[PDB]
Amino acid sequence: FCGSAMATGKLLISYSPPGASVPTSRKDAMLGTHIVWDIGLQSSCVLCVPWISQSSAGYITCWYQTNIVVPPGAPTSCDVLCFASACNDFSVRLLRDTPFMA
Amino acid sequence: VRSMTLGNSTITTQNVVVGYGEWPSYLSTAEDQPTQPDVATCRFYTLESVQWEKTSPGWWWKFPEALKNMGLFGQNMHYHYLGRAGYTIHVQCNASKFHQGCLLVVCVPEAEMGCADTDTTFPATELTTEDTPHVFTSDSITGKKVQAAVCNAGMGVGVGNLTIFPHQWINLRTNNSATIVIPYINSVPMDNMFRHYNFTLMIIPFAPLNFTDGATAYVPITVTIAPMYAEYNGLRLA
Amino acid sequence: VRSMTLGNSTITTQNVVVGYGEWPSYLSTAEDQPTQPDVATCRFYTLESVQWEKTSPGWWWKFPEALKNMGLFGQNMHYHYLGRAGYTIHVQCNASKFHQGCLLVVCVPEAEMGCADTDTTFPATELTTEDTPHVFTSDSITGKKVQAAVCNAGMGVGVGNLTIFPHQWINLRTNNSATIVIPYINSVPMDNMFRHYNFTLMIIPFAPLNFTDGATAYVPITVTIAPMYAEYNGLRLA
Amino acid sequence: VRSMTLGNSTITTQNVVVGYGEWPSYLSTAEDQPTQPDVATCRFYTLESVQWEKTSPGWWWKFPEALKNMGLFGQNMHYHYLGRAGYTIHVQCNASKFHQGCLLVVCVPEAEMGCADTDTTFPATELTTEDTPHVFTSDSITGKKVQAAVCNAGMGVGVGNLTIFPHQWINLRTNNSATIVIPYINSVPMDNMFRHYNFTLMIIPFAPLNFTDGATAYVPITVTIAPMYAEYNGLRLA
Amino acid sequence: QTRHVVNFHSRSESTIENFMGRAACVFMDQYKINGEETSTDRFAVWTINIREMAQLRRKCEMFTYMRFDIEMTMVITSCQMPVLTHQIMYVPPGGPIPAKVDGYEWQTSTNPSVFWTEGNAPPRISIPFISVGNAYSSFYDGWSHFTQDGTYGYTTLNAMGKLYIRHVNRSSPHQITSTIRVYFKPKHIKAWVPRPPRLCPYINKRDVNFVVTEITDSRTSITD
Repeated sequence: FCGSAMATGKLLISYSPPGASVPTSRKDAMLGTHIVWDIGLQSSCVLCVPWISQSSAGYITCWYQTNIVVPPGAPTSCDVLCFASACNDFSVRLLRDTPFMA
Repeated sequence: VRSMTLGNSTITTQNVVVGYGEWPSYLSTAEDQPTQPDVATCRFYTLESVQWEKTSPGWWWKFPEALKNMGLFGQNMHYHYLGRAGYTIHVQCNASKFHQGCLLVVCVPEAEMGCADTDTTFPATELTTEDTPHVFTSDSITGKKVQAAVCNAGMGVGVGNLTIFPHQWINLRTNNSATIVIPYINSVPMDNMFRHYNFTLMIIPFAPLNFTDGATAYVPITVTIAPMYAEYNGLRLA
Repeated sequence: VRSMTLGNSTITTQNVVVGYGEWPSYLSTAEDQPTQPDVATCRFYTLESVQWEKTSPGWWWKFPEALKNMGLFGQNMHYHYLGRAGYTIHVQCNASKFHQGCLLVVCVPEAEMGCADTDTTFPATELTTEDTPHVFTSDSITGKKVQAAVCNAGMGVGVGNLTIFPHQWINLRTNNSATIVIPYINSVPMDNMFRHYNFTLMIIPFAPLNFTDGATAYVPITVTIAPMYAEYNGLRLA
Repeated sequence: VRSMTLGNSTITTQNVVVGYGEWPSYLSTAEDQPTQPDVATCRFYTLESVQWEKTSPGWWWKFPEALKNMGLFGQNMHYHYLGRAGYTIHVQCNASKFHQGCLLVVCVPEAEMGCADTDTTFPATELTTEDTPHVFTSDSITGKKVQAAVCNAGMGVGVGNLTIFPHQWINLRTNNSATIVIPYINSVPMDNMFRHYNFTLMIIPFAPLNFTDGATAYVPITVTIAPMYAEYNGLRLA
Repeated sequence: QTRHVVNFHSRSESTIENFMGRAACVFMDQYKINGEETSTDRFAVWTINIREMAQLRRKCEMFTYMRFDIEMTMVITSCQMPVLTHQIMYVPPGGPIPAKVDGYEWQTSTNPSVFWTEGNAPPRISIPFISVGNAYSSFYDGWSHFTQDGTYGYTTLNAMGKLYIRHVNRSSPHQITSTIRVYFKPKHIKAWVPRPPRLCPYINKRDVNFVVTEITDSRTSITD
């Protein structure tokens, strides 16, 4: 969370399994897998998404649990950066040519 | 900062008021045998966040049936007609440093509320709207509904001395979070979860919210309930 | 007479053919973690009884998805997209003492069946009608459906030497019950339960039913499946 | 708060990202003998502070020759034609508590940058202006100079996955200071300090600066470099 | 296709030697046998560098520094006689080059060359780590000539040599047009200092110049 040091709110980060459908509402995301990430306490919440392979995948949605509460001095609109890597160890087998290069 | 987790629900927290000095527990017969779900049920059910403005008089939720549409706990209410639970209730406020105010977070077992115009009753959809809270009012009201004026919260008592119950103050000067554990107060070991409202979580702002013309015009209050030690009747033969 | 019980389902039974000499077992990684339901799932799912007349050519069921509407096992198929199970299959016949006949109760893993008029395919609702069985036919048939003529059961093989699979004869002279345990034969440890039919329970009358003009004109065949050691993928984070 | 001092230069600091897990060290021959200055050279060379507004796209410095006019280190570059060093780089931001933003402080060894209009080169004064930084641009540019558009920082790579190098995030919510130690990455033990730019300290604002109408319209970023374990060739006979 | 349980645990195919050490065709060229006694179309050149084709070039730019033996095997054809014999002369970085098919450089004892006659197995010639430094540099943020002169980005440390190829047959009755395919392969490869992958397409084979490309493919909204 790259907002102010005075901005405070909650975000609800839901994960859908690879077969399941996306939550259409915040309540339906709360009934599945989620983490109510309090911004005012910690500013960096870490996941670890399993069952990621190919040879119809999951979803990382994010919801307003609460709005961003801000004092009169700090700005109202903030940003959230995301990151991604291999969680513990990663398995990979069959080398090929990349599609990007032409 | 402690990141509690239960099942597939993790919240982020920042002292617990154990209601009546007791921690919820199981009931411990072959004539009547309880079923202990344990699986799921115990996860955190975060309700919808409630915006607290300068003119908000209060709110109340009536449990156990406030969770009647909340997942497996709200689905085991329809298959078993007897049950009991513990309901750890976290109440955050995540206001700023320039906001001021104070809340009474109290649980009030057996809150029998009174109708607005006496000599009649209310249509039973005025006590509870499952997930969403019924607000109080600042003055007296009429009509076939609950007399929801503060200073006489629901029961005809003074609202100031509502502190006799399991309570917690949320003074935005000092703290923001409250947590209450309510070990199933009832006169029968198991009761139906749709007829009987075991307790009434009501959040009442004593000192009103105040701020200046730059802050956000509200403070969202977040309510989270974890049904602990929920056990039900048996469905199998003996 | 042994009265087996599993969960909340008790049947009454009267030797087990363990398929390929192996008893089903669990798969035993943090990159992929299975969930073992154990609770429910293992109970007995009795299908609808099937009347066996003098002119019945046979039946087949395609599992795992024959149980797609059977309780929690048929509901965990919709929430998890990977799974495996064992399927203890009891087949009673409860005929009389004056009825005669013989059945082949065989399981046939990976029964890829052929269309009735080749050069085309069938509309996918011809292989399975969940609970109810597709019957075979006594002669050849046409149309966009399964070539269900016996002597070429589904796969273009001889129906007599279908005994290579886990089988059991039900000779009404001697016995009436069959039981087969099929320890999840597949080339991948877990697979989707709606795309892939792991095996095909087909019951084929070799010697036809016969009786005189006083007996009941049929013999009801009762099929009971207990999904053993069912495990699924994980839905929680790591 | 730790008040580090080196020679006659003291700074005031508030965790170190040791680049590639190695601390700079000396090279340990009579055919070629290095000279270790130790005296001076190791002191802190604070560059000019850089104002970070809401519309700043980024900056870059090219070392070792960014210090080409900095004291004895910038004077030993003219007398010795071979050298190596370590360059502890402190990056403070000293913003307020109501400012918000985020920086990527990355070092990028061997940042070969691309010309703005390809089919030609740039006049060599576009990569570096000794002490002062070349800014990036928000969009594409033309002319005989460096293609300094962010999202393609200098090298034609994605600017988001520039985190593979020795980096440090400066999130004004949490921290303000960064420190990186870069242990002389090169394919030859000693190289000329005017031809070859060993690494490129580039500071890139991912989340832009934001504030309200009362704060200061900028945040000064302070860069401080301490050349560690600098050693040169020998000038004496053998 | 369908999403299967891809269950295994292996990273032996992700090591550097199992990622870079793969033979790829890097040089097709024609060269005649007769006519035009002073011509440049009777032999091949191919200055050896990793920046030949963009598919391999992209893999060498994962890493800043790398050192490796190279083991190339030519595949020589012919069109249109006797049995033909070829010559694949590798000159080192310090080595004289021919100007014509009949130059005296072809007879230099310090330029190793294979004499492959047609019909046999393909000729294989292996070259060790030649460079003066301690590794080949994929990128060189520096100037060849001191005091910021011309030729940006080109160091002389990552020079690998050249590969002059000709027929040894002096003449022929008719025209024979031979085609050679050089199969480059890194061997015993080490690599230092990882580096983010190339995003933009390549422009030229001696520079890093590029057109500003978008980061990823765009989608409609942030939530779809």
